Amino acid sequence: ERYENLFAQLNDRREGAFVPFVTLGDPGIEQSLKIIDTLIDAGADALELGVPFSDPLADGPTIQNANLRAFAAGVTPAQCFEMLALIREKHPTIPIGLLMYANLVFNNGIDAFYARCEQVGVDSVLVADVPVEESAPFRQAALRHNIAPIFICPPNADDDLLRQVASYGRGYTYLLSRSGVTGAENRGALPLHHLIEKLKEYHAAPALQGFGISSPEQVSAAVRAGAAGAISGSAIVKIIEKNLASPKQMLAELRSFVSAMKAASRA
Amino acid sequence: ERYENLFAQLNDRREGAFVPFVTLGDPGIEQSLKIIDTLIDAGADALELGVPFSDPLADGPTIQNANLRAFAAGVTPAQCFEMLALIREKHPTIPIGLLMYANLVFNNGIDAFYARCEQVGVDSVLVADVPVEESAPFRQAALRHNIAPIFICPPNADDDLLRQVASYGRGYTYLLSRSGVTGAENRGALPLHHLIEKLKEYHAAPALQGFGISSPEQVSAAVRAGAAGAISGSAIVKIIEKNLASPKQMLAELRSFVSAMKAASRA
Amino acid sequence: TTLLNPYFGEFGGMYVPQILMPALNQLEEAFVSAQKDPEFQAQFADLLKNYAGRPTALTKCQNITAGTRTTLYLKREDLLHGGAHKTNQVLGQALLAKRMGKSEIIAETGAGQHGVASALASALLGLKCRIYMGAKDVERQSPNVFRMRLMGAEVIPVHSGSATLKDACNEALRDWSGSYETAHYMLGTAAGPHPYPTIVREFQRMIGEETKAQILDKEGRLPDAVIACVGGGSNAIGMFADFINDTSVGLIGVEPGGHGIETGEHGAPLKHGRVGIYFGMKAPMMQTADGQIEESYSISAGLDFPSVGPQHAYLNSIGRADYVSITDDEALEAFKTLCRHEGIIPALESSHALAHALKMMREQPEKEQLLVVNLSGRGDKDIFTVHDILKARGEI
Amino acid sequence: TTLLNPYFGEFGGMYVPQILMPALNQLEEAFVSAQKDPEFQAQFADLLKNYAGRPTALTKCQNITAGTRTTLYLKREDLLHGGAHKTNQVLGQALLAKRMGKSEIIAETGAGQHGVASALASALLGLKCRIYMGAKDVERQSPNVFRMRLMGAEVIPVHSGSATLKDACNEALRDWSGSYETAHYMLGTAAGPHPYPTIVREFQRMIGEETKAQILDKEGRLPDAVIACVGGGSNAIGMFADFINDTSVGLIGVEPGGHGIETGEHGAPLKHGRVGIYFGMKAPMMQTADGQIEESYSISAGLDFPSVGPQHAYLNSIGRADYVSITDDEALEAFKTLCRHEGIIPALESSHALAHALKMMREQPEKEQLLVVNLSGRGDKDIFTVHDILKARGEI
Ligand SMILES: *Cc1c(COP(=O)(O)O)cnc(C)c1O
Ligand SMILES: *Cc1c(COP(=O)(O)O)cnc(C)c1O
Ligand SMILES: N[C@@H](Cc1c[nH]c2ccccc12)C(=O)O
Ligand SMILES: N[C@@H](Cc1c[nH]c2ccccc12)C(=O)O
Ligand SMILES: O=P(O)(O)OC[C@@H](O)CO
Ligand SMILES: O=P(O)(O)OC[C@@H](O)CO
Ligand code: NA
Ligand code: NA
Repeated sequence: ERYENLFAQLNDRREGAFVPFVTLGDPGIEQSLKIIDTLIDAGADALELGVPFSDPLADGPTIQNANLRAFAAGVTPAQCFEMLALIREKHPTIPIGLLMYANLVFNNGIDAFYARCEQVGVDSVLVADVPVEESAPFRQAALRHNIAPIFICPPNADDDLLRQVASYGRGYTYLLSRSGVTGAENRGALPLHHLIEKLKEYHAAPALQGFGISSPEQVSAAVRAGAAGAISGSAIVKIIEKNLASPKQMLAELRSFVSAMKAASRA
Repeated sequence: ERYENLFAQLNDRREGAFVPFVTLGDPGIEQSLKIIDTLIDAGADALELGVPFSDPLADGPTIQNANLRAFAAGVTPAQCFEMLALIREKHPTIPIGLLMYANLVFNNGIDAFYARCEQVGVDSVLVADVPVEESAPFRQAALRHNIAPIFICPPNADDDLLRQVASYGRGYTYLLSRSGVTGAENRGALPLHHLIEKLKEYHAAPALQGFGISSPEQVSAAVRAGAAGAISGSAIVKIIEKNLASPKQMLAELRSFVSAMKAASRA
Repeated sequence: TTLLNPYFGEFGGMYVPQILMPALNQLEEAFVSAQKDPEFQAQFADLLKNYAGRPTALTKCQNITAGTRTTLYLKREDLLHGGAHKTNQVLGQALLAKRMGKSEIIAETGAGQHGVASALASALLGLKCRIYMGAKDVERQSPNVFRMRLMGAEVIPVHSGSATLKDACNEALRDWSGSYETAHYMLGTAAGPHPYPTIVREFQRMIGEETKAQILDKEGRLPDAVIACVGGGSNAIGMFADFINDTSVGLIGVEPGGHGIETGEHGAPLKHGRVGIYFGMKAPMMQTADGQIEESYSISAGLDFPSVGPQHAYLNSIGRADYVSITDDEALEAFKTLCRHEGIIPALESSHALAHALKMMREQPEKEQLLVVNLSGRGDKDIFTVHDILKARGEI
Repeated sequence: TTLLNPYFGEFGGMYVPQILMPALNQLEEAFVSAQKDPEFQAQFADLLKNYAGRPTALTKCQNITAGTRTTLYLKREDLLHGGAHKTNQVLGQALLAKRMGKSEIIAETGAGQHGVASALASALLGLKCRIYMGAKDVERQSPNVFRMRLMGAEVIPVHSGSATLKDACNEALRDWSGSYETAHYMLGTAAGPHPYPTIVREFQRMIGEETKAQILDKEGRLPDAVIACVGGGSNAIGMFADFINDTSVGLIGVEPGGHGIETGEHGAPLKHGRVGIYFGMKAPMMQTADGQIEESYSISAGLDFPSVGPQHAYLNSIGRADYVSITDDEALEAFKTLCRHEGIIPALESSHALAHALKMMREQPEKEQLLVVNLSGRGDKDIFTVHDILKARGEI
């Protein structure tokens, strides 16, 4: 219900959403909790949070290293769910979306994972390595525990995939900017206007553009092209990696970037 | 003519021949000339002399090292023929037999080799790696220059080989004690009486037993078995190798051994 | 929607990011089309016979089995060009890439044998080959890295994660997700997302097809069992495939036992792992209690992989095939025994399969049994590993 | 008296000590008897097909010859068990030894390939194998020495003379002269005393016999020329033999040029040596002016031998075959070229034959010619030698 309330309030303000991504526990549990509180205080409309995984095959070097740093801190999935419970208790309205890899969802049982997500107040789950064609047991478990199943609309999506993502997606639609893996250095070079209008025609969940979004002008271009907002991951994580030696300067630069990206979402 | 005169004089004395072998130029040219003069002065009836060769495939470790030492002294075949000329000028009656490998005989022409042998006064040539079946051009060149072609009677010789060695051999017949290669540590273990009498029946050149002869009792056993004498090589060369550090003690031990071996030839 | 079933029972699937699904759909369709195209089969057969050296011999080992009632044959994939069975399927996949109009090849490798196999196929057929290899494996396998570069391939070290095979597997999929319009991913075993387990099996099934015709000609009957090592599953399923409907023929797969199952240092996920989802498939996997992909171990690098192909998990599940494990020392003993008694230096990979066959023979020496071991490769590449172990143990 | 002519024109013969002549006579008679015995040919064929992997492929290299009118085929002796052509004749000689009732095997080796080939044949057929090897070569060839010992052979270092191949040849003949009643001398090339040049040729002539039938099936006509490297002469005469009476087919043997003929550091006695008598034969030899056997050189150890088989000297004398030389750098270039364009790592030995074929093609690119190169072995054993040379030259 949090996504539907967020997109309604943003629509009333003629506003798009800015949704940063960080890996939970990067570079440590305490600093990550302080990182996340800084993102929200700087104007983040929603959160996308990754659980450290040994083999993040959809991520570029920036988030590969984020998973490596959290591994160096000994961050476990059980510790991530204790963070999620505290984050939800700190911020009752912001939508919390998880970006998972399939094995961590499947490990202790698919149903038990989404039941744990419901207990801690997670609003949506995207499983990076489960396509729509394999998503049946995952989306059923999500909906049974009031979790929105997030589906990807890639730039080469045919009409059949557009209808499935619209018919089975909830909360928001992940509008992929480009092929490849995550990375701020690589920017999507295909206008996504036709996919945005096709998703609206099929009553899909509001579209958030992700992959490559690292500048304010990209957030504004996504909102102007018809998307409900934009997701930024590697650009956020690079600020963490850049300021690992100065945790205070890390929070200061995260606040300046997120505030600038959020201001770009105002139409 | 020297072999025929030697065997006649030895037969008049009821005596066998003791024929030592050394490699020419081992361990040096001067010491080898002094070695050879010591062998004769100690009672050697005839000489068998090897020319240093790179690959003596019929010789055991003792004479392998003799060829190696003469190689270390830089002894060439041309230098060996200058030694042979001096040895013949020093001792006009003792038979001088060469023990060659085929390549050194073939190198400058087969005919030119035996012509050089005639010039320096060599009496016989044995080519270790030329069997009777391949001996035609070698024995023709030898006889053209008054050189006795020496043939081997091995212990496993059939009757056909006995007749050929008898029909084509001159000077002496090399009666092989055993199979294998040269070496004083290995002694022939087959009574050669039947081969000795068969060679005499076919009017072969007088038989000299070689390979393994290292003790006085072996010389006496060879003479008693009917052979005209015995050849000793590795036992002589071991005295050279043993006393390389003391050239004076080398000549003293060579004299004691040769004198003892020659005394064993008296029947 | 797919043309073929992506699952073997509950195992398999296509667990890749959404962006890669068109690449898998295109590959399945081109494969299904190629299998019906006689021009494709003739070109494949032409490369297998006149370039790779097929058919390979089926050698009867009489010295090995003396004193017992076991008759042992070795399927001689060690005589295949490149010295391993991998050459079969890389020639097929390279033709598939050309069928799809691709000009570039992506490959992962750990021991280096699939990297060499991918490099020689690409050099022959005019393909640009880039190979991902864990930085730890690049250091362990300097000879194979040089072979790849001798044949023009680009070898890219992978420093992420544990810097080994599973990390090279990630990087190949990362690359493919941004290049599949021009590059084909030449996966190196009968595992990963559909249709790769099916494709690699069909491109290796000539092993069993030849074995059947050869054993029928020489013995007049089918084998009592065929035995093959299982690292990813390609040489085993290639031997198994044509015998699956022959229910009297036993199918025995041998996983690496490493230093011992109880030590945790092994590579036997099918019998001692836990089902998970990784590398585009649902399959048994060596993983932590939290679900992190664990590191496997074997003396044989070619069997060092934390997971296994989904068709083997299915064949085990229904009891059509049995799977066992062989330790380092057992494989080492089989290695030395084949050298001494048959004059054949086997790959340490294949030594695991031979070791179990020797165990079947020795434990029940009066049991009459006709066994075929798939000698998946030659062991000249392993003599340094065998030397240092025997030298450290004072055996030499 | 012999059953067969021991000479090829003026070359050859039986120049051994008298004690060894019965051993040569026995060997010739057992060979002549075996050649008429269908049971011997069936056992030999059974070992060649089902153990060694015959027949070997004849591979057409289309990338190599692009832009020219040369069609090049490679006779794939690199796919033979052991990775070299030597396996053919050692299986035949081992059967001859068993035919004569011998239980022990004597072998000489320099590069180590014939030692490995003798060891695997002896292990298979239940023969005790002792191998003589120059101490310098024992140090240069640690991997091959380990392979021999893995297969149960005794490797005896030879420190006499120059401590290399010709010195190991001496020691094998020294041993044989005192053991030939129970041990057979498995000579490693088509050289030495009669009947070894004849025996090794007949035990290798399936190379040319297969090449003829294969080239007739694929091209419909005989080759314009067959090209083979010549170290001792066995792989060359094995390719040449069946084409000798086909006077339109050229026969081209390639001797190692080393650092250059003018440098004196080469291994080309047939064209740049002098006729002498050594190793039981009269043949061209590298020797000093005084007649001492000289040391040859090549980047390829398998071609490092100061002499050559007598039938090659005869074929050259009458103009039936032509003999050329290829330097180290030319062989190295052919090595790298075959890796990059055909995905085949050739032996540095065989690289000499390929280098001349590339020269025939490049020098006259518009000449229409059908060429067959005998790829006598694989080059995995040579990658360390190639690596260090390219590393020292800064090329890598
Ligand atoms: C690579 C390899 C293996 C393991 O691969 P699979 O897919 O499990 O067959 C086994 N044997 C050899 C010789 C190999 O090179
Ligand atoms: C030993 C070898 C040679 C040289 O031997 P030949 O008798 O001259 O044929 C040539 N090629 C290879 C691969 C060898 O192993
Ligand atoms: N590790 C072996 C085989 C291999 C390649 N890719 C694999 C994937 C999974 C399991 C094994 C493999 C090699 O690289 O040659
Ligand atoms: N040197 C090579 C080939 C060889 C063996 N014996 C020979 C005799 C002469 C010439 C070459 C050879 C090897 O040992 O494997
Ligand atoms: O890293 P980027 O390229 O911003 O991709 C977004 C991803 O991190 C979260 O979906
Ligand atoms: O060395 P031995 O065994 O004595 O042999 C004799 C030989 O040296 C001369 O013919
Ligand atoms: Na595995
Ligand atoms: Na030569």
